[PDB]
Amino acid sequence: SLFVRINAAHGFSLIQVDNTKVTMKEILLKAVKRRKGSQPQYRLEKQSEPNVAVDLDSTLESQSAWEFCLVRENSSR
Amino acid sequence: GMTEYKLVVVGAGGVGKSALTIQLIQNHFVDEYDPTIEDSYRKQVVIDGETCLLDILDTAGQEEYSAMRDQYMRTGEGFLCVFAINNTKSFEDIHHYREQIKRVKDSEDVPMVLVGNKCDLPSRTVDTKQAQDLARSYGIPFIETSAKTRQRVEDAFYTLVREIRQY
Ligand SMILES: Nc1nc2c(ncn2[C@@H]2O[C@H](COP(=O)(O)OP(=O)(O)NP(=O)(O)O)[C@@H](O)[C@H]2O)c(=O)[nH]1
Ligand SMILES: [Mg+2]
Repeated sequence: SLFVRINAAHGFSLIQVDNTKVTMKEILLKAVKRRKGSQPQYRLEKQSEPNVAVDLDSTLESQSAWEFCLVRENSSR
Repeated sequence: GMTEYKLVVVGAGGVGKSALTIQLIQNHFVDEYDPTIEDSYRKQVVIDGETCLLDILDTAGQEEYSAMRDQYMRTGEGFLCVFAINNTKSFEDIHHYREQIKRVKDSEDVPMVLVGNKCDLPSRTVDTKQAQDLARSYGIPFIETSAKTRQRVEDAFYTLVREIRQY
Protein backbone atom coordinates (compact mmCIF):
# COMPACT_ATOMS: atom_id res chain seq x y z
CA SER A 1 0.00 0.00 0.00
CA LEU A 2 1.07 3.59 -0.66
CA PHE A 3 1.55 5.90 2.30
CA VAL A 4 3.20 9.19 3.28
CA ARG A 5 5.30 9.91 6.35
CA ILE A 6 4.19 12.86 8.51
CA ASN A 7 6.74 14.15 11.04
CA ALA A 8 5.04 15.97 13.91
CA ALA A 9 6.05 17.63 17.18
CA HIS A 10 5.90 14.41 19.22
CA GLY A 11 6.50 11.61 16.71
CA PHE A 12 5.64 10.46 13.20
CA SER A 13 2.58 8.93 11.52
CA LEU A 14 2.37 6.88 8.33
CA ILE A 15 -0.82 7.92 6.47
CA GLN A 16 -2.33 5.58 3.88
CA VAL A 17 -3.28 7.09 0.50
CA ASP A 18 -5.18 5.40 -2.34
CA ASN A 19 -3.36 7.34 -5.07
CA THR A 20 -1.46 10.56 -5.66
CA LYS A 21 -4.57 12.51 -6.68
CA VAL A 22 -5.48 12.84 -2.98
CA THR A 23 -5.20 16.45 -1.87
CA MET A 24 -2.78 17.64 0.74
CA LYS A 25 -5.77 18.87 2.78
CA GLU A 26 -7.04 15.29 3.16
CA ILE A 27 -3.63 14.13 4.41
CA LEU A 28 -3.36 16.95 6.94
CA LEU A 29 -6.84 16.31 8.31
CA LYS A 30 -6.07 12.61 8.80
CA ALA A 31 -2.76 13.41 10.51
CA VAL A 32 -4.27 16.01 12.84
CA LYS A 33 -7.18 13.78 13.86
CA ARG A 34 -4.94 10.84 14.71
CA ARG A 35 -2.23 12.75 16.57
CA LYS A 36 -4.23 15.56 18.19
CA GLY A 37 -7.80 14.29 18.37
CA SER A 38 -10.90 16.38 17.77
CA GLN A 39 -10.36 20.09 17.15
CA PRO A 40 -4.88 25.61 16.66
CA GLN A 41 -4.13 25.76 12.92
CA TYR A 42 -1.62 23.44 11.25
CA ARG A 43 0.39 23.46 8.03
CA LEU A 44 2.31 20.79 6.14
CA GLU A 45 5.82 21.43 4.78
CA LYS A 46 7.80 19.38 2.30
CA GLN A 47 10.68 17.68 4.10
CA SER A 48 13.24 19.39 1.84
CA GLU A 49 11.58 22.85 1.87
CA PRO A 50 11.41 24.13 5.46
CA ASN A 51 9.21 27.00 6.61
CA VAL A 52 6.97 27.04 3.51
CA ALA A 53 3.39 25.81 3.74
CA VAL A 54 2.28 23.41 1.04
CA ASP A 55 -0.87 24.38 -0.85
CA LEU A 56 -3.51 22.22 0.80
CA ASP A 57 -5.70 22.26 -2.32
CA SER A 58 -2.90 20.73 -4.41
CA THR A 59 -2.47 17.01 -5.05
CA LEU A 60 0.08 14.73 -3.45
CA GLU A 61 1.40 14.14 -6.99
CA SER A 62 2.17 17.85 -7.43
CA GLN A 63 4.43 17.81 -4.32
CA SER A 64 6.91 15.23 -5.67
CA ALA A 65 7.50 14.15 -2.07
CA TRP A 66 6.51 11.38 0.32
CA GLU A 67 7.53 12.93 3.64
CA PHE A 68 6.13 16.10 5.21
CA CYS A 69 6.37 18.00 8.49
CA LEU A 70 3.17 18.82 10.40
CA VAL A 71 3.72 22.15 12.15
CA ARG A 72 1.45 24.38 14.21
CA GLU A 73 1.17 27.70 12.41
CA ASN A 74 2.73 29.74 15.24
CA SER A 75 5.65 27.27 15.53
CA SER A 76 8.40 25.70 13.43
CA ARG A 77 9.51 22.14 12.71
CA GLY B 1 17.32 16.66 29.86
CA MET B 2 16.09 13.15 30.72
CA THR B 3 16.38 9.53 29.63
CA GLU B 4 14.28 8.20 26.74
CA TYR B 5 12.81 4.66 26.67
CA LYS B 6 11.82 3.08 23.34
CA LEU B 7 8.71 0.93 23.86
CA VAL B 8 7.02 -1.08 21.11
CA VAL B 9 3.42 -2.37 21.06
CA VAL B 10 2.92 -5.53 18.95
CA GLY B 11 0.14 -8.02 18.36
CA ALA B 12 -2.49 -9.19 15.91
CA GLY B 13 -4.86 -6.86 14.10
CA GLY B 14 -7.66 -5.34 16.13
CA VAL B 15 -6.46 -6.31 19.63
CA GLY B 16 -6.29 -2.66 20.72
CA LYS B 17 -2.62 -1.67 20.32
CA SER B 18 -3.55 1.82 19.14
CA ALA B 19 -6.30 2.21 21.74
CA LEU B 20 -3.87 1.31 24.54
CA THR B 21 -1.27 3.74 23.23
CA ILE B 22 -3.71 6.63 22.80
CA GLN B 23 -5.27 6.00 26.23
CA LEU B 24 -1.78 6.33 27.75
CA ILE B 25 -0.68 9.37 25.71
CA GLN B 26 -3.93 11.35 25.47
CA ASN B 27 -6.23 9.91 28.17
CA HIS B 28 -8.77 9.21 25.43
CA PHE B 29 -10.45 6.03 24.14
CA VAL B 30 -10.47 5.54 20.35
CA ASP B 31 -13.77 3.93 19.29
CA GLU B 32 -12.98 3.64 15.57
CA TYR B 33 -10.92 0.81 14.05
CA ASP B 34 -8.43 2.58 11.75
CA PRO B 35 -5.73 0.00 10.95
CA THR B 36 -2.19 1.12 11.71
CA ILE B 37 0.79 1.11 9.38
CA GLU B 38 3.18 2.63 11.94
CA ASP B 39 3.00 5.60 14.35
CA SER B 40 5.21 6.90 17.14
CA TYR B 41 4.24 9.03 20.15
CA ARG B 42 6.54 10.71 22.67
CA LYS B 43 5.42 11.79 26.15
CA GLN B 44 7.16 12.94 29.32
CA VAL B 45 6.03 10.93 32.38
CA VAL B 46 7.03 10.25 35.98
CA ILE B 47 7.67 6.57 36.78
CA ASP B 48 8.71 5.53 40.32
CA GLY B 49 9.52 9.16 41.07
CA GLU B 50 11.83 9.55 38.04
CA THR B 51 10.92 11.76 35.09
CA CYS B 52 11.63 10.28 31.67
CA LEU B 53 10.57 10.43 28.02
CA LEU B 54 8.52 7.56 26.62
CA ASP B 55 8.91 6.93 22.88
CA ILE B 56 6.07 4.52 22.04
CA LEU B 57 5.95 2.79 18.65
CA ASP B 58 2.47 1.61 17.61
CA THR B 59 2.81 -1.13 15.00
CA ALA B 60 0.75 -2.91 12.35
CA GLY B 61 -1.22 -6.04 13.08
CA GLN B 62 -2.07 -6.40 9.39
CA GLU B 63 0.17 -9.00 7.74
CA GLU B 64 0.58 -6.75 4.69
CA TYR B 65 3.14 -4.75 6.72
CA SER B 66 4.95 -7.67 8.37
CA ALA B 67 8.27 -6.79 6.67
CA MET B 68 8.56 -3.73 8.96
CA ARG B 69 9.01 -5.92 12.05
CA ASP B 70 12.72 -6.57 11.48
CA GLN B 71 13.52 -2.86 11.76
CA TYR B 72 11.56 -1.93 14.85
CA MET B 73 12.31 -5.13 16.74
CA ARG B 74 16.07 -4.50 16.62
CA THR B 75 15.97 -1.09 18.31
CA GLY B 76 12.93 -1.55 20.56
CA GLU B 77 13.96 -1.67 24.22
CA GLY B 78 10.75 -3.16 25.63
CA PHE B 79 7.70 -4.82 24.11
CA LEU B 80 4.03 -5.06 24.97
CA CYS B 81 2.80 -8.28 23.33
CA VAL B 82 -0.95 -7.70 23.15
CA PHE B 83 -3.83 -10.12 22.55
CA ALA B 84 -7.56 -9.64 23.10
CA ILE B 85 -9.24 -11.79 25.72
CA ASN B 86 -12.14 -12.52 23.36
CA ASN B 87 -9.93 -13.67 20.44
CA THR B 88 -8.02 -16.95 20.83
CA LYS B 89 -6.41 -16.49 17.41
CA SER B 90 -4.73 -13.31 18.68
CA PHE B 91 -3.49 -15.33 21.68
CA GLU B 92 -2.05 -17.93 19.28
CA ASP B 93 -0.35 -15.11 17.37
CA ILE B 94 1.67 -13.98 20.40
CA HIS B 95 4.21 -16.75 19.78
CA HIS B 96 5.22 -15.52 16.32
CA TYR B 97 5.86 -12.02 17.68
CA ARG B 98 7.87 -13.33 20.65
CA GLU B 99 9.86 -15.66 18.42
CA GLN B 100 10.78 -12.91 15.94
CA ILE B 101 11.86 -10.58 18.75
CA LYS B 102 13.94 -13.40 20.25
CA ARG B 103 15.66 -14.12 16.92
CA VAL B 104 16.52 -10.46 16.26
CA LYS B 105 17.91 -10.16 19.81
CA ASP B 106 19.96 -13.40 19.43
CA SER B 107 17.84 -15.13 22.11
CA GLU B 108 18.63 -12.58 24.82
CA ASP B 109 16.07 -11.78 27.46
CA VAL B 110 14.22 -8.61 26.45
CA PRO B 111 11.89 -6.49 28.65
CA MET B 112 8.43 -7.68 27.68
CA VAL B 113 4.89 -7.91 29.08
CA LEU B 114 2.07 -10.19 27.94
CA VAL B 115 -1.02 -7.96 27.74
CA GLY B 116 -4.54 -9.36 27.62
CA ASN B 117 -6.66 -6.41 26.48
CA LYS B 118 -10.44 -5.71 26.31
CA CYS B 119 -11.00 -7.01 29.84
CA ASP B 120 -14.08 -4.75 30.05
CA LEU B 121 -15.95 -7.06 27.64
CA PRO B 122 -18.20 -9.88 28.88
CA SER B 123 -17.05 -12.38 26.26
CA ARG B 124 -13.88 -14.18 27.35
CA THR B 125 -12.43 -17.07 25.33
CA VAL B 126 -8.84 -17.05 26.65
CA ASP B 127 -8.60 -18.65 30.12
CA THR B 128 -6.81 -16.81 32.93
CA LYS B 129 -4.41 -19.58 33.92
CA GLN B 130 -3.86 -20.30 30.22
CA ALA B 131 -2.61 -16.72 29.80
CA GLN B 132 -0.63 -16.84 33.05
CA ASP B 133 1.02 -20.07 31.90
CA LEU B 134 2.00 -18.58 28.52
CA ALA B 135 3.58 -15.64 30.34
CA ARG B 136 5.41 -18.00 32.71
CA SER B 137 6.73 -20.08 29.80
CA TYR B 138 8.31 -16.89 28.42
CA GLY B 139 9.46 -15.64 31.84
CA ILE B 140 7.44 -12.40 31.67
CA PRO B 141 4.52 -10.80 33.54
CA PHE B 142 0.89 -11.11 32.42
CA ILE B 143 -1.28 -7.98 32.79
CA GLU B 144 -5.02 -7.74 31.99
CA THR B 145 -5.90 -4.31 30.57
CA SER B 146 -8.77 -2.29 29.16
CA ALA B 147 -8.06 0.63 26.85
CA LYS B 148 -11.72 1.57 27.35
CA THR B 149 -11.72 1.85 31.16
CA ARG B 150 -7.95 2.56 31.47
CA GLN B 151 -7.57 -0.50 33.74
CA ARG B 152 -3.87 -1.33 34.24
CA VAL B 153 -2.84 0.68 31.17
CA GLU B 154 -0.14 2.59 33.04
CA ASP B 155 0.87 -0.63 34.81
CA ALA B 156 1.56 -2.32 31.47
CA PHE B 157 3.74 0.42 29.97
CA TYR B 158 5.46 1.38 33.22
CA THR B 159 6.48 -2.25 33.89
CA LEU B 160 8.60 -2.11 30.72
CA VAL B 161 10.42 0.99 31.93
CA ARG B 162 11.02 -0.60 35.33
CA GLU B 163 12.56 -3.60 33.55
CA ILE B 164 14.67 -1.55 31.11
CA ARG B 165 16.07 0.40 34.07
CA GLN B 166 17.20 -2.81 35.84
CA TYR B 167 18.54 -4.75 32.81
N1 LIG C 1 -14.25 -2.80 24.40
C1 LIG C 1 -13.00 -2.52 24.03
N2 LIG C 1 -12.73 -2.25 22.76
C2 LIG C 1 -11.43 -1.99 22.54
C3 LIG C 1 -10.39 -2.01 23.44
N3 LIG C 1 -9.19 -1.70 22.82
C4 LIG C 1 -9.53 -1.50 21.57
N4 LIG C 1 -10.88 -1.67 21.34
C5 LIG C 1 -11.59 -1.51 20.07
O1 LIG C 1 -11.10 -2.47 19.16
C6 LIG C 1 -11.01 -1.91 17.84
C7 LIG C 1 -9.59 -2.02 17.34
O2 LIG C 1 -8.76 -1.19 18.18
P1 LIG C 1 -7.34 -0.67 17.67
O3 LIG C 1 -6.72 -0.04 18.84
O4 LIG C 1 -7.50 0.03 16.34
O5 LIG C 1 -6.62 -2.07 17.36
P2 LIG C 1 -5.13 -2.30 16.75
O6 LIG C 1 -4.49 -3.42 17.50
O7 LIG C 1 -4.33 -1.00 16.87
N5 LIG C 1 -5.38 -2.69 15.18
P3 LIG C 1 -4.19 -2.65 13.98
O8 LIG C 1 -3.18 -3.77 14.23
O9 LIG C 1 -4.91 -2.80 12.62
O10 LIG C 1 -3.53 -1.30 14.06
C8 LIG C 1 -11.55 -0.48 17.95
O11 LIG C 1 -12.93 -0.42 17.59
C9 LIG C 1 -11.35 -0.15 19.42
O12 LIG C 1 -12.28 0.80 19.92
C10 LIG C 1 -10.69 -2.32 24.82
O13 LIG C 1 -9.92 -2.40 25.77
N6 LIG C 1 -12.04 -2.57 25.01
MG1 LIG D 1 -3.42 0.16 15.45
